Amino acid sequence: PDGSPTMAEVFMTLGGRATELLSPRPSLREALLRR
Amino acid sequence: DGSPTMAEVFMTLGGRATELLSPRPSLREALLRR
Amino acid sequence: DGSPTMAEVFMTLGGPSLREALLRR
Amino acid sequence: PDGSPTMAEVFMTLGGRAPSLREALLRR
Amino acid sequence: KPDFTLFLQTLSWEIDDQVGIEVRNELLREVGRGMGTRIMPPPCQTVDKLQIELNALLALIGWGTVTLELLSEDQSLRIVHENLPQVGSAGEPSGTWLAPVLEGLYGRWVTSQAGAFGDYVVTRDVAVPRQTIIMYMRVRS
Amino acid sequence: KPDFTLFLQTLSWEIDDQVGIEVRNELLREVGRGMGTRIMPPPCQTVDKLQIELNALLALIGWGTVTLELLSEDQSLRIVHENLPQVGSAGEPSGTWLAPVLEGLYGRWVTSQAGAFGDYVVTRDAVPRQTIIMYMRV
Amino acid sequence: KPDFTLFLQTLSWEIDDQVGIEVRNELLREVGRGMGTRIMPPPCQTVDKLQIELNALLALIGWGTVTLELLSEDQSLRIVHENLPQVGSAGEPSGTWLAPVLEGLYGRWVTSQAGAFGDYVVTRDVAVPRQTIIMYMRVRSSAT
Amino acid sequence: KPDFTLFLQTLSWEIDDQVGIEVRNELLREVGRGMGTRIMPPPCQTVDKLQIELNALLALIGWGTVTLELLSEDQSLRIVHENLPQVGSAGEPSGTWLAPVLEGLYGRWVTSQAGAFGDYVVTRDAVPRQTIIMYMRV
Amino acid sequence: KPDFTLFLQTLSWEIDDQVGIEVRNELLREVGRGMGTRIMPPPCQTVDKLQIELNALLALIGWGTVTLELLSEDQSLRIVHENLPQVGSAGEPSGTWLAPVLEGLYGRWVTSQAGAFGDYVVTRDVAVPRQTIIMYMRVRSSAT
Amino acid sequence: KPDFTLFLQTLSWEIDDQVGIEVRNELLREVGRGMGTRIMPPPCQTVDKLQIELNALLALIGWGTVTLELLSEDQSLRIVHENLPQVGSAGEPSGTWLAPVLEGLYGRWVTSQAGAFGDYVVTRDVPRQTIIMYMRV
Amino acid sequence: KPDFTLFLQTLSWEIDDQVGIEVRNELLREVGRGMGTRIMPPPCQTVDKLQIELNALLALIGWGTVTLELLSEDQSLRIVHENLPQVGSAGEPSGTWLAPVLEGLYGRWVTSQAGAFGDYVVTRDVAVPRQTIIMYMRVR
Amino acid sequence: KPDFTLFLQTLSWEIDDQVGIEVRNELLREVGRGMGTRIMPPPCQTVDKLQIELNALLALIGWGTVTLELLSEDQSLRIVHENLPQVGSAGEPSGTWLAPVLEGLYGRWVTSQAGAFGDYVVTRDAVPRQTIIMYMRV
Repeated sequence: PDGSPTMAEVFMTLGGRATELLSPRPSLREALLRR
Repeated sequence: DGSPTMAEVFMTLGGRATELLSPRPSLREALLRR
Repeated sequence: DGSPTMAEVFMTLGGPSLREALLRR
Repeated sequence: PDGSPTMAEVFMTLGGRAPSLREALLRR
Repeated sequence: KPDFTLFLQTLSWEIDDQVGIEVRNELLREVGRGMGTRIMPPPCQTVDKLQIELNALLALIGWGTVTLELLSEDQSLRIVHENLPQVGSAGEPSGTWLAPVLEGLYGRWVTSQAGAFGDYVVTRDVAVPRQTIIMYMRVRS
Repeated sequence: KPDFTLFLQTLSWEIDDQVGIEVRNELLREVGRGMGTRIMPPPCQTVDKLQIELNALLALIGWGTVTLELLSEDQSLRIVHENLPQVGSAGEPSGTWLAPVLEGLYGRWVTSQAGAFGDYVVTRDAVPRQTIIMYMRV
Repeated sequence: KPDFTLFLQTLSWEIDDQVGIEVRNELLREVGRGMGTRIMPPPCQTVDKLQIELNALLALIGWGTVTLELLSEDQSLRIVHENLPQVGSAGEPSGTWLAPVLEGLYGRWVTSQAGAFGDYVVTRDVAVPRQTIIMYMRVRSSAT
Repeated sequence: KPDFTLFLQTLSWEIDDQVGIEVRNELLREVGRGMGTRIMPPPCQTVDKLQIELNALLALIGWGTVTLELLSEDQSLRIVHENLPQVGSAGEPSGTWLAPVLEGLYGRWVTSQAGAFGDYVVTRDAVPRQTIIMYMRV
Repeated sequence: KPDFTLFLQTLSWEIDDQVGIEVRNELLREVGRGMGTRIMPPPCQTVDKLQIELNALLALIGWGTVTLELLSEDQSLRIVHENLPQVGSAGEPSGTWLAPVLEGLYGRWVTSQAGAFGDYVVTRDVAVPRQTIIMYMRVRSSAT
Repeated sequence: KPDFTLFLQTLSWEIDDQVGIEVRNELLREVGRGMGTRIMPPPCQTVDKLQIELNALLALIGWGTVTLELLSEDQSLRIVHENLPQVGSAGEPSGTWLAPVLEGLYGRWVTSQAGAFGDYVVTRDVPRQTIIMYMRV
Repeated sequence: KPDFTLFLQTLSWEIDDQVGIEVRNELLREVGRGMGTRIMPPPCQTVDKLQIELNALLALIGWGTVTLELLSEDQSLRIVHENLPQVGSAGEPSGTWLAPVLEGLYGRWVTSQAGAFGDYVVTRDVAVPRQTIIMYMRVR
Repeated sequence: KPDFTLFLQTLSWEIDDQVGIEVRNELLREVGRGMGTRIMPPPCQTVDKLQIELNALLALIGWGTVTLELLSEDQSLRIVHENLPQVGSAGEPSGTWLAPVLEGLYGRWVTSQAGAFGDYVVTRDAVPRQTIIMYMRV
C-alpha cells in the first residue's frame, strides 16, 4: 500500500494470539456467496 | 410498508425534530451536485 | 469542592413526593 | 460493601491499578 | 414460579391508602421508564416494524398487545394497549392500576428511537374494554 | 399469565432509591400484614398443624416453604422460610427484598386468637440467600 | 409457542457446512452483542448485585446461570456460565454452538457497567460439564 | 426450556445487515431443506392425507397449520400456511422472516418419489401477516 | 510554523459556497468529535476539576477558554466558550464558523465522563461577545 | 495564536473518509484557487523575479519554499515546492494532503495575464514534503 | 509560559535521592501510560502513517521525533526516539531521566491500535546520541 | 522548547493517586527547598529589596509574581504569590499543586542568614485561584 508494513502485519509478526485473530478470513457475505 | 417512517413520525409530532430530520444531501452528494 | 460532582451532573441531566407522603402518614 | 468487590474496583483491577512509592517514601 | 398477583393487589391497596393518586401515578411512571431502560426495542424504521418489536417485547413479559397510529392533523401518536395486567380493583377505572407504568414504558420506548428530539409527553385518554389503555404522545409544549 | 418479575425489580429499585430502607421495610411489613388478611390459615392448636397449613398457603401463592419450631428455653417460635421469591438485587442481603413482607405475613398468620400463638411478635434474625429466619417472641 | 430447537439444529449444521468456524463465531459474537443491546441490566454497585441481575436476565430467557469472580492476580473477571442451551451436535466441543453468543452477550453486559469508552474483551477458556462455559474478561491489550 | 425468540430476532437482524435478502433467502431455503431431511411425512397418495400428515408434523414442531388445495386448471398445488412463527420485524412483509424456510420445508416434504407428486417447484407468493402462500408447480 | 488562517478562510468560503449550512455544520460536528477523540481529559470528579482539565486541553491548542455550569431547574449543562478561533467572516453570526466543531468536541469530552452508553446532545444557543459561544448539554429525547 | 494542526488533521481524515480522493482533490484545488485570488504576486516577466515573489508570498504565509525552472525541451515550467505543511498522515503520499492546494495556488500565481506566463496548466507529478508540479502550454 | 526545567531537575534529584532507580522507573512508566491516555493517535493502517501521527503528537508537546521499524526476524518493533527532553543530569545515562516515560507512552500508543491483543513489553536498549532512546516492543 | 504541562499533569495525578496529600506535600516542600539551593537572591536587609530580588528570580523562572508585607502587630511576613503555575486540577484547592514547592522555595529564599530574615518559618494559609498566601513567623 505505501511501502510499509500494515498494523495487522505488525501485530501478526509480533506473535501472541493476534497472528490467529488477524488471519485473513472471508466475511459472511463472501463466505456464503463462495459456497 | 404503507406505515409512516419513524423520521416522518417525529417530523409530524413537531418540535425541533421537524428541522433536524429535514432531508439534506450528504457531503459527497452535495459536492458532486455543485 | 463547592461544585456538583460529575455523577450529580449526569443524574440531574437524566433525571408532594413519595418519601414526604409516607412520612406524613 | 457487601463482601464483594465493587464495579469500580473490578474495572480498576482490570486496568491494572490493583517496593512501592508510598512504602519507599515512608521508609525514607 | 412465584405468583405476585395477590402481593401486587395488597401493595396497590396499601399505596393508594397511604399516598395519593398523583404520587402513585408519578411513581408508576418512573417504574415504567425504568422498565423501558431494562428492555428496549431495536432502532426501527417504520411504525409497523416498531409495533412488531414492541409487541414482541410485551409478549416477552406477557403484558398485552399494542397498536400505534400516527395522527397528522392531531400531530400525535395514538397508542392503544390491550390486555393490560390487572392487579385488584385499584385504579381509575378499577383494574387499571398499572396504566402509568404503560405511560412511562411507552414514552421511554418511543423516545429512544432515532429521530426523537426534545421533550415528549405521553398522556392517557380518559366503550373500550376495561384493560384497554389509549395513550396519546405529543411534543411537550 | 403476566410476569411481574421485571416490574417488581424496577419497583424495588425505585422505592429503595426514593424513600430508603426503614420506610421501605415498614411499607413492606404493612403489605405483608394486608396479605395476611387475604389468605388465612385455620385455627391451629399445634406447631405441626400450623406449619402444614402455612405450607399449604405458601404453595397456593408459590412463595416457598416454611418450617416452624417451638423453643422451650423461652417458649419462642423460630420460623425458617426457604425459597423466598427474588425480585432483583435489592434488599439486605441482596436478593431479599420481600423479607419484611414475610415478617408481616407471619405476624398476621401465626397470631390468631382462636389458635395457640396469638401473643407473639415478629423479629427477623451459612444459610442460603433466599432462606429467611424469623423469631416469634411473646 | 413455536419450537425453534430443530430449526436451530439445522441452521447450525448449514452454517458450519457453508461457513468456517471463525466466520460463524464472529457472526454469533455480533448476535450476542445485539442481544445484550436489546436486554440490559441496571447499573450495579458490586459483583454480587451484578451477578444477581445477570442471572435474572438469563432466567428471563432461560439461557442458564452465571457466576462472576474477580481474579486480581490474573487481572481478569472469570465468568462461569452453566446450562448453555444446546442446539445439537455443533460447536467445539459438540453442543456448545452458542458460546460466542455468550461471549458477546457478557461483553456487552459487563461493559455497560464500565466507563464511557473501555476496551475489554471476553475470551472463551478453551472436568467441565458439557454445557458449562468458562470465560475471562480483561482489557484487549496492554503494555508494561 | 430455553427461549430462542430474542436470539432469533437478533440473528435475523444481523443476517439482514450482513448478507442482504437474496443470500439470506437462499440460506433459509437450505435450512428448510435440511429440516425436511430431519422430519418427513409418510408417502401419501391423496392431497387430504398429505395435508393431515403435514399438519401433524407442524403440530409436532409447533410451526402452525397448512392447507393444500389441488387446482384442476394448471394441475398446480396451492399451499396456504397459517401462523408462521414470528421473529421480530425482519422479512418482507415484516415478521415473515422464516418464509423461505417454509419454501424449502414444503419443497422437501411434498416432493416424495414414493408419494403421488414426485416433481414439483415451490414458488412463494386481505391476508393475515403470518399467513404464507406458496405454489407447487411442475 | 505554517499559518493556516488564510487557508481556513478560503476553505470556509468554498465550503459555504458549494454545500449548505446544514451539511457544513454536520461535517464540523464530526470533525469536533474526532478532535475530542484525539485529545481526552482525565476522569474528573467535579465540575470545577473538569473545567480546569478542559481549559488545559484548550490551552494546549489555544482554542479559547471554557466555563461549565449546572442548571438543575433546566436539567442542562450550560457551556460558555470564550475566544473561539476566528477564520474569516463565515458562520452565523459572522466569524463563528468553528462552532459546530465546539459542539462535537464538548459533546465527546463531557460524554467521556458519563456512563458506558449515554445519549446526550450539545446544542448551540442561537451583549454576548462575537467569539463567545454558548451551548447547552441535555439528554436526547426525554419523556414525561 | 490558535493552532489548527489537530483540527486540520481531523478535518482531512473526515473529508477523506466521507468523499474519497478525487472529490477531495477537486475541493482542495478550488480552495487553492481561492487562496490565489486573495494573495497575488506582481506581474513578472522573468522566471527569477516570479520565483522571488512566490517565495515572498510563501514566507508571508509560511507554506515552504518554491523553485521555478524553465524547460526548453517543451518550454514547460518545473515547480519544486519544498516544506509543504503537513497535516496528519492523510494524502498520497502520506502527509501530502495539502498538495492539491498548490495546484490551485500556483495555477493562479503563475498564469497572470499581465505577466509573461499566460496560459499554462498545472499538473502534479524526493523528500516527503517536496511537491513537484509542471506547467504546460 | 512558566518554565518547569529547573523544577523538573530538582524533582528528579529529590526522587532519585529518596526512592530507588526501579521505583522511579516504574513511576515514570505509569506517568507515560497516563500521558498516552490523554493524547492519542488515530487508528492507523501502516507503520509509516502511525509514525507520522506519533510525530505529530510529539510535536504537539515538543518531546522529539520517532522512527518505527518492524523486525520480522527478531519479531519486534524497534522504536528510535530522538531529542528526548533533558532535565538535569539524572538518569542512566545522565540526562535520560524521562526515558522510562517513553516506555509507557509508546507502550500505550501502539497497544491502542487495532489488531493488538494480550500483553506487550516495551524495553529500552542499554554511536547513539545521548538524548536518543532506542526501544524494542515485543509480546510479553 | 519541550512542553512539560501534560507530563506534570499526569505526574501529579499519579503521585496523588499513589502516595496521597501529606506525603506529596512533604515531597514538594523538599523539591522547593532544593530549588532554593539552585537559585538564590542576594542578601537583602530590607523587605522591599527582597521583594524586588524575589520577583526577579520568579521572572527568571516564570513562576508568577510575589508581594511581601512586614506586619507590625507580630514580627511576621505575609507572602502573597500571584500567578502560581497550574498543572491540571490536582491540589487543594484544585489547580494549586505546586504550592508546597512555593513553601519550600520561600523558606529557603527568605531565611538567608546574611540578610535580616534568617529565623523565619513558612506556614501556608475572594482570593484568586492561582494566588497563594503564606505566612513566615520567627
